[PDB]
Amino acid sequence: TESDWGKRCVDKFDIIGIIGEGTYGQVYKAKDKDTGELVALKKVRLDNEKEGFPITAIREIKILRQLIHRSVVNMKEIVTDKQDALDFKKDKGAFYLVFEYMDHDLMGLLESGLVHFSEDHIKSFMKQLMEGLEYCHKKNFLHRDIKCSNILLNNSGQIKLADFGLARLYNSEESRPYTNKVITLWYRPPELLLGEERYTPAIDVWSCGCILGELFTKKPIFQANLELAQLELISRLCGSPCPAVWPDVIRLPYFNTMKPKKQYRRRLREEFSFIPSAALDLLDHMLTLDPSKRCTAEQTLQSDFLKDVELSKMAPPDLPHWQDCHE
Amino acid sequence: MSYNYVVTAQKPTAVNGCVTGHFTSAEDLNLLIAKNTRLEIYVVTAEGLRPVKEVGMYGKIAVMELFRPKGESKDLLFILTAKYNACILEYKQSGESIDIITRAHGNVQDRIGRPSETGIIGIIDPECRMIGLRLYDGLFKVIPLDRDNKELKAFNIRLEELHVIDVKFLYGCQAPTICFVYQDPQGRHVKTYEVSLREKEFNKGPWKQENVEAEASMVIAVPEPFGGAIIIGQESITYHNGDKYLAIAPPIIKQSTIVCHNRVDPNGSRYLLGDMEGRLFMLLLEKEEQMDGTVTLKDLRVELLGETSIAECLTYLDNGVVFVGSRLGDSQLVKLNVDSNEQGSYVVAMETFTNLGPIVDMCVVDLERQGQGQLVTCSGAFKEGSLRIIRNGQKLHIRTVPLYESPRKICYQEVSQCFGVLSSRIEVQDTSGGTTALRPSASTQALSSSVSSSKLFSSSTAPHETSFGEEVEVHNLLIIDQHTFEVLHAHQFLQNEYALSLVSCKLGKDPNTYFIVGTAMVYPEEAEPKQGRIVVFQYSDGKLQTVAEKEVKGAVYSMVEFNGKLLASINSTVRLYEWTTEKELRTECNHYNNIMALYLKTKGDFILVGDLMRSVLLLAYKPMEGNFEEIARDFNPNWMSAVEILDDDNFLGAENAFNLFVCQKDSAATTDEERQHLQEVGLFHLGEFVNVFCHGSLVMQNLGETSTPTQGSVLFGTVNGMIGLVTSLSESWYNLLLDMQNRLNKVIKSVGKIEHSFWRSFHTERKTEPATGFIDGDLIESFLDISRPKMQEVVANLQYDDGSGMKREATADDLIKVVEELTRIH
Amino acid sequence: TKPCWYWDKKDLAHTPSQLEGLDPATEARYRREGARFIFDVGTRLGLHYDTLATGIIYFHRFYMFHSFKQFPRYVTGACCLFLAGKVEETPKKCKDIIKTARSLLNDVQFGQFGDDPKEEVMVLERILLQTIKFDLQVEHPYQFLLKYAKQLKGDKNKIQKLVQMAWTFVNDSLCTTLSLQWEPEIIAVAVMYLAGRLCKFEIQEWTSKPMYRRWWEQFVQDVPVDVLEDICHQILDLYSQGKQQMPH
Ligand SMILES: CC1=CN[C@@H](NC(=O)[C@H]2CSCN2C(=O)c2ccc(C)o2)S1
Repeated sequence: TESDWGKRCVDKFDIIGIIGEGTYGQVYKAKDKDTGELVALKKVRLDNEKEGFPITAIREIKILRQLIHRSVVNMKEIVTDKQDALDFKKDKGAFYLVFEYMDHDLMGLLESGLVHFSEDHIKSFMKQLMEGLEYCHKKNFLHRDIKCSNILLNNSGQIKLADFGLARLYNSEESRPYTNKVITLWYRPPELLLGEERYTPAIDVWSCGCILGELFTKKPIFQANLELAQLELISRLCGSPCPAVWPDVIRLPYFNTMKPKKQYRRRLREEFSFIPSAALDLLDHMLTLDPSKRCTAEQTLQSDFLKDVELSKMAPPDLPHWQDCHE
Repeated sequence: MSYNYVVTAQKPTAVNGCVTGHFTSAEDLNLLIAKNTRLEIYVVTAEGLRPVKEVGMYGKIAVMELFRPKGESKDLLFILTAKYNACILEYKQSGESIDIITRAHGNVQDRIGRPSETGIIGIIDPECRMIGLRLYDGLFKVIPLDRDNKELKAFNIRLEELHVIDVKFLYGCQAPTICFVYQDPQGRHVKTYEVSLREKEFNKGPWKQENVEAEASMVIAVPEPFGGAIIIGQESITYHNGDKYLAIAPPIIKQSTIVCHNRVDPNGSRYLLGDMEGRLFMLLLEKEEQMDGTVTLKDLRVELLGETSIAECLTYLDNGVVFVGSRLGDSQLVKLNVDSNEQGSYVVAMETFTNLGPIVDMCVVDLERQGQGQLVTCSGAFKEGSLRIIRNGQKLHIRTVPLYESPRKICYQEVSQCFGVLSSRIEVQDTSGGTTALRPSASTQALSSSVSSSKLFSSSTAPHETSFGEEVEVHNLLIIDQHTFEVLHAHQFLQNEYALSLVSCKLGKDPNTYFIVGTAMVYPEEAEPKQGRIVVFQYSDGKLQTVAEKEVKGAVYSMVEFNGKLLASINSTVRLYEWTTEKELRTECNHYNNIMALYLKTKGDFILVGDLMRSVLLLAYKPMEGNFEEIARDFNPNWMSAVEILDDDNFLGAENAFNLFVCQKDSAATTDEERQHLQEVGLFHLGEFVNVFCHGSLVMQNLGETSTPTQGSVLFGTVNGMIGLVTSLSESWYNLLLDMQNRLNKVIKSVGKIEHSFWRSFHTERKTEPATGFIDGDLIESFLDISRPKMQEVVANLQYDDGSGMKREATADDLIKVVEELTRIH
Repeated sequence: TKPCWYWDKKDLAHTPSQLEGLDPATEARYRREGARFIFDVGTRLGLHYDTLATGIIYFHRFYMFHSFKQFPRYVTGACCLFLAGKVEETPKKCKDIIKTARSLLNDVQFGQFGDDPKEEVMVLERILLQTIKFDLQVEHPYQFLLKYAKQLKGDKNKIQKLVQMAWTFVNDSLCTTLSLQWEPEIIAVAVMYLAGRLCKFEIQEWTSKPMYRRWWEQFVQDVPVDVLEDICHQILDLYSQGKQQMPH
């Protein structure tokens, strides 16, 4: 049957190329021979067998087994390499997770500095983003890192959230260490920087707020390589963490250890004065330092910006598939 | 892990901007011409221009204006770079010695802001009280010109109008105010706001707003006697001064967009306008004087003066001579005569300044058998299009072949002693239903000519209604003799067919040498072409013959000869064709992991594919199997302009952000993932868009001259005309020359006090990274021009590795020896 | 898109174990020992109760697809717990589970792990995942016993006695095939139903519908008393067979 995963072989999926690289495998673009649909294969190698099937892979398997929302990427099935039936003790074959293929990642499109996102485009984008995140948070599944590379969007306009586990970026040979982590920092919430705390839904919402601003500038709002220099950039914009705004900032371990250079006043509305009022009010609420004070996902969906956005009106984004010759 | 070396062989040749002011000599009017990273200062003479000085700047010159504050004897110079480096400069001439002074400097980049659509704009108050900058949507930055602002500190004023088109400081207003054309959903309007330095905000301007043409493009600041502002659009020119309103809509300017304006008269009665088709117009201001003696602008009149090169900027030398600076053509000094000549033109060309224009494509070919190498480049656009031949026999000899149409590509076919050149000309829908060319050009002046009769796409059954006055591109193939550069033949391609790729080669067991062209059916409705033709031509006995045609489902962006087979890229697919004994193309194998496969290069069985958004892919043709296989892909998202293979392991790529980068293999590292990863070992902001990468050099080597530490030769061309060269180094020589750069930067004084390390840092709008794996050869070659005291200061405490002696030191004379040898590679 | 994890009592007469000559009593015994082995092992390691149950559910389901004669039960149990730890985010290193398993098993029992215990377990995780069809999500009666108890209002002490007594029955159900027979929502009602009878409580009084004598129908729709009576009977047969008696 279709519900019985783990028995079909990868021999049913023609491989087109390696779209991404992962810590425990590679990500290949492929076509199912029978269906004709384009899929994405995520390789999980348990051949080291140090501590078994990766827990990160298990997280993506558990969460996305039961999540089918339009705004989240869906796992179709899990296939295996050719396996000898004599014994599975002998077999060390890898397992591949089938996903719906996505055309572009938000990071790629903005890296051009050529694509233009109008207000309506951002509305369509953010509403899908938040609708998916609500569905996940309601199911008590939280995406601990929401990045720009994690946001996958096809040419039509649909937005999907991906990389709950088994991220699709790999660092090899000599390069900046943990480059993927450097990107993750740009969207990390202040609470996590200040302390380990517990994983809260707010950690998702802050990252999505960072994205919101990035869509109005085409540049990440906060870019830094060290946790202290990131906290300072946040403070220059959102204001330094203090009890006056954060009644529980003291409880965090590094509130006194990590300190912004000065105590800054909040300038978010001034440095973003070029953003529409309906949106700016959303940014201000999504970038509140305190997790409890930070707005929830449902509340974002009931914002002026996103409440009255028409889901039917997809309004595709304008992506340049011509004039790449230029001039 | 890889080490390369980049030098300029020809500096930028394209006029980005031009302003005239009393800079060098407070007495004498000085013309300042700007090219990318390069500033040239001249002095007006009754015969032409006398060059005073040429300086190099770290940064793309974005703003250039000459202003004199109260208390200064001579006009000062303000410049802002594309990376937001600002500075104020002053000429100092201690007799023979010339020195450009950095009076103030700073970086005005904002941590948060949206880059504006119409680009950076810089204007200065007539009272020279402040500098106005429009860097981001919805923000207006102000640098107050106070004596104490040596760091150029600035503040932002919130601007309600987000989408601004152009803004100029008005003349004669009591309080400094800005007149800006802006675009909101209701059209475009002209609005003015007063700027307060004390309050640091906007106050209400004289006229709140007025509804202007939808394509209002330029704002003219009319001088104090007239007052107000002039707005230039596509069909209409208007004058706004409060209650006063003038509208002039001659039917001559509707034919071509006007892109440049200049103040012929200090009083402002005369203004200069230039359109895309090169025509030069004079804006005439008619003055009616009120009875109390005040002056009202009675009418606006536009007169056709003649034809110039497509003018990016225009400036007046006050001798009846206008300097026409062009980025698409050769710049010129023209003379405006009061009396027209026998053809009706008031314009006569004086001098012609060579512009290598946009180098769309170039090929290296030893035409004169010298066993040296000559470079023929596709240069220019529209009527300024041309073919340029360059040789290194100190100056580079450039011969210009006028085409009068845009040249897309070039490839040399020795068997036919001729070049193949793709070109496109502009025709306009005429009353006959067909089209008419605005001027004769190469594809119409051919000795023999042919028009494609292919019926592959005849049954379109698709709607493409023609409106009179619309432009279309007619793409042609041009056969051109290598000695006389005479246009021997022209093949007009099908209607709406664009020629994108060209190759000359034999295929399979076929002894005939063919011209092969890849095309695309371009319809305005399509986001990405979905039809295309691969056409095989044979030039024989003064005639081009169609040997075969292969239909494809997309655009054939790039082709290349691949071991007797034809490798082509159709949209996302990369395909390998075989040439059958029946003289037809047959598909062998395909590869589809691409978004858009714009560029293709090969070496042996290896192929470098340059995807539009996913950088470069190393592919290989596995012969045993007859399939393509992916060796390694760079997973960085850098956009691609052109690509080149350096060696079996190193690959060069040019970003659309003007950043060169090099990717190497992991040399069969144990992990399969590492093998499939292309590490970006080299990063380097070049500052120029590279359309074409080519191998070879123009240096004459009688016979295996060698004697150069540098290994390899890669020549590239840019939009602003630069012809650079990339080559590889050994580890030892890289470290030596890198260590020398760090020493040179401490010693050499930069214009505007711009850090060299910052200037060459890899800069995308999002991520900025230190440059690695590249030696700024232009910095190294400057060691020969610094004074002896600085030479010895550089070589002090020198250290050597892997040398003749593993640890050694070199003197000021020892380094001079190396640099002079490094100057001989170009 | 998700598989059916529930069989009929009558179907248990046709597990691979039964068909290889194993009698019903023996499989039932093997099930108890495996479940308690998982329960005891994880308890020594300090694991959340959900992680214990999840491992036990993997265990019970596993032997609906395989025979006890060809897969030693304690190895399977250890593997189930090992995977359960990673699923429920309470991970443990395989070597630590082996360490604990050795402390609690005698020399004969630990023989099932063979010469390399860790290897025999890690190798089985490949099969376990394919057997459970990669449906790693398992709800348990615990969350429903609390979600439903929260809606009860009345004597704090009588309701708390009901909960703990029911909770004890949930733990006791993990040793029997009920987990493969009836969904967890029904089990949490069944245990409430059982504790109510033993404590002489009339639960309806604590509901928002105090005169709705079938109080559970507002928690779980379409459940006949027939089911609750069977679920309860099986839970209490364990106590009768064992020397242990009802908690009360
Ligand atoms: C899970 C997933 C489902 N779809 C996915 N989408 C992708 O992998 C997209 C967006 S990130 C790059 N990418 C590509 O298609 C790609 C890589 C390389 C080349 C040529 O294209 S990952």
